[PDB]
Amino acid sequence: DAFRLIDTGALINNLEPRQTTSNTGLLNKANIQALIHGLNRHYYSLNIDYHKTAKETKMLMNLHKEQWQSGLKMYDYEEKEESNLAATKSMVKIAEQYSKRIEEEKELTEEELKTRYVGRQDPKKHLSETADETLENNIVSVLTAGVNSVAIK
Amino acid sequence: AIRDEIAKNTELSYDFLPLSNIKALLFFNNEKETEKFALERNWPIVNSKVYFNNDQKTNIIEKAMDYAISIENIV
Repeated sequence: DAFRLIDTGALINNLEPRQTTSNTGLLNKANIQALIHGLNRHYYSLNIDYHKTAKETKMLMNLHKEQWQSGLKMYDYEEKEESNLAATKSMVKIAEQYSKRIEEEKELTEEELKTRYVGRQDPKKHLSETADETLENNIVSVLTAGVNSVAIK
Repeated sequence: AIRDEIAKNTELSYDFLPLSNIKALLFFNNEKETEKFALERNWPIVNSKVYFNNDQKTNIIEKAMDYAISIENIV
Protein backbone atom coordinates (compact mmCIF):
# COMPACT_ATOMS: atom_id res chain seq x y z
CA ASP A 1 0.00 0.00 0.00
CA ALA A 2 1.45 3.34 -1.10
CA PHE A 3 1.36 6.47 1.05
CA ARG A 4 1.64 10.20 0.47
CA LEU A 5 1.91 12.87 3.15
CA ILE A 6 -0.94 15.15 4.13
CA ASP A 7 -0.47 18.70 2.93
CA THR A 8 0.09 20.81 6.11
CA GLY A 9 -2.47 23.31 7.40
CA ALA A 10 -5.25 21.88 5.26
CA LEU A 11 -6.42 20.41 8.57
CA ILE A 12 -7.64 23.95 9.28
CA ASN A 13 -9.94 23.34 6.31
CA ASN A 14 -10.04 19.69 7.53
CA LEU A 15 -10.11 18.79 3.82
CA GLU A 16 -7.14 16.49 3.56
CA PRO A 17 -6.68 16.10 -0.19
CA ARG A 18 -9.46 13.61 -0.87
CA GLN A 19 -12.31 14.41 -3.27
CA THR A 20 -14.52 11.31 -3.27
CA THR A 21 -15.54 11.73 -6.90
CA SER A 22 -15.43 7.92 -7.15
CA ASN A 23 -16.14 4.92 -4.96
CA THR A 24 -12.93 3.27 -6.23
CA GLY A 25 -10.91 4.84 -3.41
CA LEU A 26 -13.33 4.41 -0.53
CA LEU A 27 -13.60 0.63 -1.00
CA ASN A 28 -10.23 -0.02 0.64
CA LYS A 29 -10.38 -0.02 4.45
CA ALA A 30 -7.64 1.46 6.61
CA ASN A 31 -5.79 -1.00 8.83
CA ILE A 32 -6.24 -0.97 12.60
CA GLN A 33 -2.61 -0.82 13.75
CA ALA A 34 -1.80 1.55 10.88
CA LEU A 35 -4.15 4.12 12.40
CA ILE A 36 -2.23 3.77 15.68
CA HIS A 37 0.84 5.27 14.03
CA GLY A 38 -1.58 7.67 12.32
CA LEU A 39 -2.96 7.02 8.84
CA ASN A 40 -5.44 9.82 8.10
CA ARG A 41 -3.45 12.18 10.34
CA HIS A 42 -0.23 12.59 8.34
CA TYR A 43 -0.36 10.52 5.12
CA TYR A 44 -3.55 9.71 3.23
CA SER A 45 -3.40 6.16 1.91
CA LEU A 46 -3.52 5.22 -1.78
CA ASN A 47 -4.76 2.26 -3.81
CA ILE A 48 -2.60 -0.46 -5.35
CA ASP A 49 -3.44 -2.15 -8.66
CA TYR A 50 -0.95 -4.62 -10.11
CA HIS A 51 -1.35 -4.46 -13.89
CA LYS A 52 -0.16 -7.53 -15.78
CA THR A 53 0.66 -8.32 -19.40
CA ALA A 54 -0.38 -11.28 -21.53
CA LYS A 55 3.25 -12.16 -22.30
CA GLU A 56 4.23 -12.20 -18.63
CA THR A 57 1.24 -14.15 -17.30
CA LYS A 58 1.35 -16.67 -20.16
CA MET A 59 4.90 -17.66 -19.42
CA LEU A 60 5.27 -17.35 -15.66
CA MET A 61 3.16 -20.52 -15.90
CA ASN A 62 6.47 -22.24 -16.70
CA LEU A 63 7.33 -22.35 -12.98
CA HIS A 64 4.90 -25.26 -12.65
CA LYS A 65 5.67 -27.07 -15.91
CA GLU A 66 7.51 -30.32 -15.27
CA GLN A 67 10.29 -31.68 -17.44
CA TRP A 68 8.92 -33.56 -20.44
CA GLN A 69 11.03 -36.66 -19.73
CA SER A 70 9.53 -37.20 -16.26
CA GLY A 71 5.92 -38.13 -17.04
CA LEU A 72 6.74 -41.49 -18.64
CA LYS A 73 9.37 -42.26 -15.98
CA MET A 74 8.09 -45.07 -13.80
CA TYR A 75 9.92 -45.21 -10.50
CA ASP A 76 11.65 -48.31 -9.16
CA TYR A 77 9.18 -51.19 -9.01
CA GLU A 78 10.16 -52.26 -5.48
CA GLU A 79 9.00 -49.15 -3.62
CA LYS A 80 5.66 -49.37 -5.43
CA GLU A 81 5.08 -52.75 -3.74
CA GLU A 82 6.44 -51.91 -0.28
CA SER A 83 4.23 -48.81 -0.27
CA ASN A 84 1.20 -50.90 -1.26
CA LEU A 85 1.89 -53.47 1.46
CA ALA A 86 2.39 -50.77 4.11
CA ALA A 87 -0.80 -49.01 3.00
CA THR A 88 -2.73 -52.27 3.22
CA LYS A 89 -1.44 -52.97 6.74
CA SER A 90 -2.31 -49.42 7.80
CA MET A 91 -5.76 -49.93 6.27
CA VAL A 92 -6.26 -53.11 8.29
CA LYS A 93 -5.29 -51.36 11.53
CA ILE A 94 -7.45 -48.33 10.73
CA ALA A 95 -10.41 -50.60 9.94
CA GLU A 96 -9.98 -52.28 13.33
CA GLN A 97 -9.91 -48.85 14.95
CA TYR A 98 -13.04 -47.97 12.97
CA SER A 99 -14.78 -51.04 14.37
CA LYS A 100 -13.89 -50.05 17.93
CA ARG A 101 -14.96 -46.47 17.14
CA ILE A 102 -18.40 -47.61 15.98
CA GLU A 103 -18.64 -49.79 19.08
CA GLU A 104 -17.78 -46.88 21.39
CA GLU A 105 -20.01 -44.36 19.59
CA LYS A 106 -23.19 -46.15 20.73
CA GLU A 107 -22.97 -44.72 24.27
CA LEU A 108 -21.63 -41.19 23.81
CA THR A 109 -23.48 -37.87 24.03
CA GLU A 110 -23.21 -35.14 21.40
CA GLU A 111 -21.47 -32.67 23.73
CA GLU A 112 -18.51 -35.07 23.70
CA LEU A 113 -18.55 -36.04 20.01
CA LYS A 114 -18.35 -32.33 19.19
CA THR A 115 -14.93 -32.44 20.90
CA ARG A 116 -14.15 -36.17 21.08
CA TYR A 117 -11.67 -36.33 18.19
CA VAL A 118 -9.56 -33.37 19.26
CA GLY A 119 -6.25 -34.89 20.38
CA ARG A 120 -6.63 -38.43 19.01
CA GLN A 121 -6.54 -39.87 15.51
CA ASP A 122 -10.07 -39.93 14.11
CA PRO A 123 -9.99 -43.39 12.49
CA LYS A 124 -12.27 -42.33 9.64
CA LYS A 125 -10.54 -39.44 7.89
CA HIS A 126 -7.34 -41.49 8.07
CA LEU A 127 -9.10 -44.36 6.29
CA SER A 128 -10.50 -42.09 3.57
CA GLU A 129 -7.18 -40.28 3.13
CA THR A 130 -5.24 -43.54 2.87
CA ALA A 131 -7.76 -44.97 0.39
CA ASP A 132 -7.72 -41.88 -1.82
CA GLU A 133 -3.93 -41.47 -1.73
CA THR A 134 -3.17 -45.11 -2.48
CA LEU A 135 -5.82 -45.21 -5.22
CA GLU A 136 -4.42 -42.09 -6.90
CA ASN A 137 -0.85 -43.39 -6.70
CA ASN A 138 -1.98 -46.77 -8.00
CA ILE A 139 -3.99 -45.35 -10.91
CA VAL A 140 -1.03 -43.19 -11.95
CA SER A 141 1.26 -46.23 -11.75
CA VAL A 142 -1.09 -48.35 -13.88
CA LEU A 143 -1.51 -45.64 -16.50
CA THR A 144 2.24 -44.98 -16.71
CA ALA A 145 3.05 -48.69 -16.99
CA GLY A 146 0.47 -49.33 -19.71
CA VAL A 147 1.24 -46.15 -21.65
CA ASN A 148 4.96 -46.89 -21.76
CA SER A 149 4.40 -50.58 -22.53
CA VAL A 150 2.27 -49.63 -25.54
CA ALA A 151 3.83 -46.42 -26.90
CA ILE A 152 7.50 -47.04 -26.08
CA LYS A 153 7.53 -50.39 -27.91
CA ALA B 1 -24.98 -81.89 -39.78
CA ILE B 2 -24.00 -84.85 -37.59
CA ARG B 3 -20.87 -85.42 -39.66
CA ASP B 4 -19.72 -81.80 -39.58
CA GLU B 5 -20.39 -81.58 -35.83
CA ILE B 6 -18.27 -84.71 -35.32
CA ALA B 7 -15.60 -83.17 -37.54
CA LYS B 8 -15.57 -80.04 -35.38
CA ASN B 9 -15.29 -82.20 -32.26
CA THR B 10 -12.44 -84.25 -33.74
CA GLU B 11 -10.50 -81.23 -35.04
CA LEU B 12 -9.51 -80.33 -31.46
CA SER B 13 -9.34 -83.66 -29.60
CA TYR B 14 -7.40 -86.23 -31.64
CA ASP B 15 -3.86 -85.65 -32.86
CA PHE B 16 -2.34 -87.98 -35.48
CA LEU B 17 -5.54 -89.91 -36.11
CA PRO B 18 -5.27 -92.78 -38.63
CA LEU B 19 -7.71 -92.52 -41.53
CA SER B 20 -8.87 -96.13 -41.12
CA ASN B 21 -10.37 -95.27 -37.74
CA ILE B 22 -11.66 -91.97 -39.17
CA LYS B 23 -13.68 -93.94 -41.73
CA ALA B 24 -15.76 -95.49 -38.93
CA LEU B 25 -15.61 -92.55 -36.51
CA LEU B 26 -17.31 -90.19 -38.99
CA PHE B 27 -20.00 -92.83 -39.71
CA PHE B 28 -18.90 -93.00 -43.35
CA ASN B 29 -19.16 -96.12 -45.53
CA ASN B 30 -16.24 -96.11 -47.99
CA GLU B 31 -12.74 -94.64 -47.71
CA LYS B 32 -13.04 -92.43 -50.80
CA GLU B 33 -15.81 -90.31 -49.29
CA THR B 34 -13.81 -90.05 -46.06
CA GLU B 35 -10.80 -88.70 -47.95
CA LYS B 36 -13.01 -86.29 -49.91
CA PHE B 37 -14.60 -84.99 -46.70
CA ALA B 38 -11.17 -84.59 -45.09
CA LEU B 39 -10.00 -82.61 -48.12
CA GLU B 40 -13.11 -80.43 -47.77
CA ARG B 41 -12.06 -79.67 -44.18
CA ASN B 42 -8.45 -79.12 -45.38
CA TRP B 43 -6.87 -81.83 -43.23
CA PRO B 44 -3.60 -83.27 -44.58
CA ILE B 45 -3.75 -86.94 -45.55
CA VAL B 46 -0.06 -87.77 -45.13
CA ASN B 47 0.13 -91.59 -45.17
CA SER B 48 -3.54 -91.71 -44.11
CA LYS B 49 -2.44 -90.05 -40.85
CA VAL B 50 -4.55 -86.91 -40.53
CA TYR B 51 -2.76 -84.12 -38.64
CA PHE B 52 -5.36 -81.52 -37.68
CA ASN B 53 -2.56 -79.20 -36.47
CA ASN B 54 -4.29 -75.80 -36.67
CA ASP B 55 -12.78 -55.50 -29.44
CA GLN B 56 -14.14 -55.34 -25.90
CA LYS B 57 -11.78 -52.57 -24.67
CA THR B 58 -8.11 -51.58 -24.60
CA ASN B 59 -6.49 -53.28 -21.62
CA ILE B 60 -4.76 -51.30 -18.85
CA ILE B 61 -5.19 -47.93 -20.59
CA GLU B 62 -8.96 -47.79 -21.05
CA LYS B 63 -9.75 -49.26 -17.63
CA ALA B 64 -7.38 -46.97 -15.73
CA MET B 65 -8.55 -43.86 -17.59
CA ASP B 66 -12.18 -44.79 -16.99
CA TYR B 67 -11.51 -45.31 -13.27
CA ALA B 68 -9.88 -41.87 -13.14
CA ILE B 69 -12.82 -40.31 -14.99
CA SER B 70 -15.34 -41.96 -12.67
CA ILE B 71 -13.39 -40.79 -9.61
CA GLU B 72 -13.00 -37.18 -10.71
CA ASN B 73 -16.29 -36.48 -12.53
CA ILE B 74 -18.48 -36.96 -9.45
CA VAL B 75 -15.74 -35.37 -7.24
